[PDB]
Parts: sequence; structure tokens; C-alpha cells
Amino acid sequence: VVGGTRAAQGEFPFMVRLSMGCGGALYAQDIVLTAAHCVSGSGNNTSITATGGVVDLQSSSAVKVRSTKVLQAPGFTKETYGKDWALIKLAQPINQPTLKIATTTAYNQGTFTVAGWGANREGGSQQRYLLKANVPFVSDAACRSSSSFILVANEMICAGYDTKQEDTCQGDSGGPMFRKDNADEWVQVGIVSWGEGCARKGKYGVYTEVSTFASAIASAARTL
Amino acid sequence: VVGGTRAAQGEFPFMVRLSMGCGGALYAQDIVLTAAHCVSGSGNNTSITATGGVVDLQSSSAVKVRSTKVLQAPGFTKETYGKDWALIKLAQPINQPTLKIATTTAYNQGTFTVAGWGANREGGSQQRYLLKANVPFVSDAACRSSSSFILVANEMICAGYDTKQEDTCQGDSGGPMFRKDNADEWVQVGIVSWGEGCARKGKYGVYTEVSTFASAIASAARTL
Ligand SMILES: [Ca+2]
Ligand SMILES: [Ca+2]
Ligand code: NA
Ligand code: NA
Repeated sequence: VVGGTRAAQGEFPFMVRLSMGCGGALYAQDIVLTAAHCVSGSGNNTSITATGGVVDLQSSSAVKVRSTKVLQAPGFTKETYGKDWALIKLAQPINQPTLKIATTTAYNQGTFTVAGWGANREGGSQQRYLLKANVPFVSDAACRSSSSFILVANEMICAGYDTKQEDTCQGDSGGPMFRKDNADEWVQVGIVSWGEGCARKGKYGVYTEVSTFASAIASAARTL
Repeated sequence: VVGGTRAAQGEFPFMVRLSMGCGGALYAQDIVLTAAHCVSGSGNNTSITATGGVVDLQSSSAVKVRSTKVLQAPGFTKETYGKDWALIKLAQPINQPTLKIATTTAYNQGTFTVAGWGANREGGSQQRYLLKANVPFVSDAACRSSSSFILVANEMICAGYDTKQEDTCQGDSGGPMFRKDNADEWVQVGIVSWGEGCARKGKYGVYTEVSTFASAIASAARTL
């Protein structure tokens, strides 16, 4: 996160760090929702470690759990190309609250919150402590005007600033973009997906449009 | 590869593309040597697809084989932090000549060849067709001096140019850096690991120093 500050311990308990250098969210206590581009494909996979429970990745309170299998969005090709979601089944649950995902378009607007352990600047190192930032919605029309690479409107939600240096960055991929719902609970509207650089002038962040995929995500989760 | 030219079909039969968007070398017909940072850890993994046999990833002749297991260098932390190697066991062999690795420092000098399907410029798209370039050895002293991040001298070999636009880039990671040995056969001296930008002025490419790890790589392979 560029232009971020530390999340408090316990603030976003659904956050998970994944050992390929991505974030994720606890969709179920034993299922992590992340980006398709954070995984290689679908199959059995006991090589990923999920770190839950803590903002400080060096904390002895961390819960470290291995994966058992991965389901990458059917049809996934590359970020700028859409369908950037995946599920990781965990061998054991992480006993933390889950993050509900958006199943309608009701929340695909307003001011979002992002969080991750990715870089704090283009080209930078990953972070020890979870950082957070707020980023405002940017319409598909405004995002496509800014963009070089294809925007698949139905599959991508943009957010960020024109010149303010506040954005997700490398290693934030797969984390949730979220906001409050009408019942004052967090709801996931995006997955950190891609951007042209980080916090570049005139460029925004691009996130998987979770409401488009929520049905497919539930179907995938039932396979795990 | 920045400043690359297309590799001919058959030129480097040992090149492998991996479905997380990395390169690799055919270390054994059923074992790909790649970068640690291209995998998540060690364990079972049937989710990676290796594409062998072809310079054109879309070729009707491509050999697409799934993984069965991954072994990430024990103690790997961080590209700039060394030990950037991993092995991927394949469910089926790729019937191509394998790339012998260096076990001595005899070839850690001179002009190397690099190849990959990574970007041809910073922020570019991955390539359909394999590209190659030549990059000269750069001493650890010159490389350290140039670098903003940790250079672990024994674990990292640098190569490239001060200003000429010829380098590996994003998505070339995991591919081999190689040259001829005394028997005029290809030998692998490096694994594409990291760099500050791509072909940036005053910056080089940083490669895993394979001779340091050759014994550990063979012992890992023996267990797969
Ligand atoms: Ca949209
Ligand atoms: Ca060295
Ligand atoms: Na911007
Ligand atoms: Na340079």
C-alpha cells in the first residue's frame, strides 16, 4: 500500500498473508479468496502457507496453515483480461471472522478501504505490518479513459486518486477491497488485481468486480 | 527480455514456460529448475502447467504437462535475500535435452545468454514468442555498489549493461542464464531473480549463483 498507515491488531481480522507474496481474505474459516494471478492454476496444492490472526507477520500469535487445494477462476488468462479470482482451501480453519462478499451491485460505489503487506512505493519491499488506505470509486468510463490495457467493464472495478499518492501496489494483490454495507458490516467489493505502476499520476487501481463473480465463487467453494 | 530478438524454434530446447508467469529450465526431463520466488513453498502441487518444446506458447506442438510437487530452496526469504531457486516435478517428461548446471565457478564470467517470455520493456505484456539476449558478467563489487537492496555475493551473480537496453524483465524470472562450458555444451550459471526496473541506467540484472547451490539442487532433486 502506497500512502498507507498501519492497521490495528484485530481491525481487519479476515486478512490473510499468502506465501507467494499476496494477500487474501477469509471467505470461510478454511477458504481464502485471493486473485487468480496469485496462483498457477487449479489442483491439489499443499505448498502455500497462509498467515492469519495478526497484523505483524513476525508475531508469535500468528496462525500459519498450509493449503490443500486451489481453484483458479475458470477461463482465467491474465489480469488485464479479467476473471482475476481464486480460492485456496486450507488444511485447518483460521479462527477469525470471515469477510462477506458482495452478491449485488449495491456497494460498487463510494469510498473503499484496502489493506495489505505489499510495497509502499513502486519497486519497494514487502511490509512486516499490515497497511491500510482509503480509495474512492472511479467509474469504468473514467478508468478506461485513463488506461492503456484493456478494461473488461463487467469484471473490473476501479478506485483511486488522480495525483494523491495513495494506492495498492505489488504484493497487495489478492487482498480485499471493502466498505460498509447497509447493515454496518464490512462487505468485499473488490480483489486487488492490477495497475499501471503504483500511485501514478492519472492512473488508478483495478480490482476484480466481486459481485459479478460471487455466484461462481460460491460454486467453486462448494468443490473444496 | 528487453533488447531481445526472437529465439529460433529448437535453439534452446531446455526452455520451459510456467503457468504463474515465470520461466524455467529443464533440469531433468521431469524436473524444472526455476526461481524460489516463482513458487509458494514446498509440497504437493498439481496446479502448475509447464509448456515445453516450443518457442511459440500458442503452438499446436506445445508440450503442456502438469506439476506434481514443488521444492522451494530451504530458508528462502526474499529475492534480494538470496537462495532464489526451486524445483518443480512434472507428471510426465518433456523429451528435450536438459540443461546441465554449473557446479564450479569456472564459467561465472564472460558473456552469458538469457531467454524468456517476459516483458520487453518496463510494464510491458508477457510475450508469445521466446526472446533471447546476451548480457556480460558484472563483478559483485560493481553490482553491490550499484544496488539499493542487499547483494549477497556468494548467492547472486550479476550481469548486464550500465546503459544499453538489454536485460531480463518481469516474467523472465526463473529462466536460466547460461553459456558454453569447455566441452562446448550449454551450462547454467544463473537463474533470473531480480533487478531494479528493467535495463535501467546504472542498474544490472541479479541472478541466482547456481554454482553455490548445485549440491543442494541435486540433493533436492534426489528426493522428488
Ligand atoms: Ca466495472
Ligand atoms: Ca556473486
Ligand atoms: Na493516480
Ligand atoms: Na543498466
